[PDB]
Amino acid sequence: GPGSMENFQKVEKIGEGTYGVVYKARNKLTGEVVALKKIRLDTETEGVPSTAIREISLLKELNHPNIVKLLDVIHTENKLYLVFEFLHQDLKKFMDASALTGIPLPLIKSYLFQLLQGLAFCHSHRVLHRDLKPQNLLINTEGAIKLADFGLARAFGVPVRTYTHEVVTLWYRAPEILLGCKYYSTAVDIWSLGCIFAEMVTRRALFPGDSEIDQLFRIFRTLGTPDEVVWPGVTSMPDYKPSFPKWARQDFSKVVPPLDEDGRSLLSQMLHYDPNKRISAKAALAHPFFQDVTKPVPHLRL
Amino acid sequence: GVNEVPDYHEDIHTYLREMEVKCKPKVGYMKKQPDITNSMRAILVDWLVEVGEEYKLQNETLHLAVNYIDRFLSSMSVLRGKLQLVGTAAMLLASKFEEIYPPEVAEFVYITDDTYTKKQVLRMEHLVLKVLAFDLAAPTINQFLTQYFLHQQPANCKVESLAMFLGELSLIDADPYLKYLPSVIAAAAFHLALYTVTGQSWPESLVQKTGYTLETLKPCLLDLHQTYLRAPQHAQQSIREKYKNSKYHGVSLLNPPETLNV
Repeated sequence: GPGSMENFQKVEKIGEGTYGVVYKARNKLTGEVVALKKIRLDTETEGVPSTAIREISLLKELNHPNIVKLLDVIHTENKLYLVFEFLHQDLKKFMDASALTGIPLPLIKSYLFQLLQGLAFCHSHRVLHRDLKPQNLLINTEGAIKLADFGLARAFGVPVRTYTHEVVTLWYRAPEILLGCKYYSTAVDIWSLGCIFAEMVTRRALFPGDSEIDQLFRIFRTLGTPDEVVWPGVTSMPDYKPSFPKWARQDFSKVVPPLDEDGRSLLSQMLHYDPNKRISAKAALAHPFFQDVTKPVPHLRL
Repeated sequence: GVNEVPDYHEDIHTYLREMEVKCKPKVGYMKKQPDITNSMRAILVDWLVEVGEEYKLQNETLHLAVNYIDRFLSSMSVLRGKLQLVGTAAMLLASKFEEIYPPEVAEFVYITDDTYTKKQVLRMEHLVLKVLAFDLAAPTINQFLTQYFLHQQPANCKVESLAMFLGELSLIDADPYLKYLPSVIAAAAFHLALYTVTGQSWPESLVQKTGYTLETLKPCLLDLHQTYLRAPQHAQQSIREKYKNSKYHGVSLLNPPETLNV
């Protein structure tokens, strides 16, 4: 906690999250451009929010070039400012505003490769993100992309215990969560990234459900309805119903037609039904899909 | 399977080992506390054990709170009248970190029998956060235990529950457990439980994982064994009462072994 608010100059508002406003700001002494996340505590009658406690405590430990860096925490008696490194855009905005003819394959490879690095680092540090979606992935001018918004993250134990249910924004939520799994693990973050991989190729959400059951149904129509063969346990799960329609799995080359063989292989492994068979971030880094990525590793921040 | 994170458990173990060293309280802080004693702390921890069972909190939550308390008392002198306020704020923070449904602040005020106000609890919350610099993701005995449990052939719930019990007992007594890292008390606890229930010992597979042997564990083992033997006599009984419950397989009713044979 070396900072004080007097050394920052607010430049403009750049967003609004779970605690409210995020500003872009400039350190008047060092020149450094940062994002200030403000969290008002006078409006809080339960004291410091658990979202903030988790976000701060977990991000202090996660120093990685593909995780947005928490630089400082200014703790006044009435307000709490998180100072973050500044990144000018998120993946959703990039996809909408600039990727109308599409994101070139090189850039998709690079982005997905960096995301897997960031995620592996989280999992290696017993942290689940639990809200991976394009809005929460920040890009800079240098071609880096970084995991952000750790407000829904959680420090896990090994083996995992039961955590909060129905986490993850719906479109990016894994089937084990939708089926009311007693336990979920690292595989839920992989599911989200798989959804994001598909979305970078098409510029549209892979499974845009309007409800938990609609979401499952969308998934089942694309990947087939799971049975005991593809997913031992599935039919015993708390929210599994034998009445579920039994849809045939489609050729994966139909799911994302413009994807090459390596891409489809990797995508299929990210979206495996069985959480136990779904690929880890660590193993995904070695997939042949990445054989041709050359973009140099972003340097760590201080 | 993936709930045991095969691809990450070893990375995670290594990281926890590094962090327990960073998150370690000062061994000799109680002597430097003019107004508080091991016995006062034992009273506080036992009360927090009861608060956990009253509110059906995770054991993990209880362990975090103690970690927070001991780190706080390593740098901040506290008058006896304020010890419970530190402990209350610690349990609040631990609940916000670890629980799905943490109790509301008003319940933490309530359990202190209106000794402190809501404003006091919330100001102590802030101070604890300042003192710890929000380093709340501390390794506990439980985080190590659950991993060590994966080395039983085969799994045995009495063993698991007994280890957890012995680990909790150690939270009560700064002398001598402040001297030991979570990973080491967990090792001793696991070995003692396993020996008590099955006759078996610290597996070689855990020697591979941890680098600890019965030789390295011996000091801790001798303390935990005495603690277990004396436990019916100890002034604080809330953990034994808790572990009489069927949820913990009634393990506090098991008989400790008279000897460890090396």
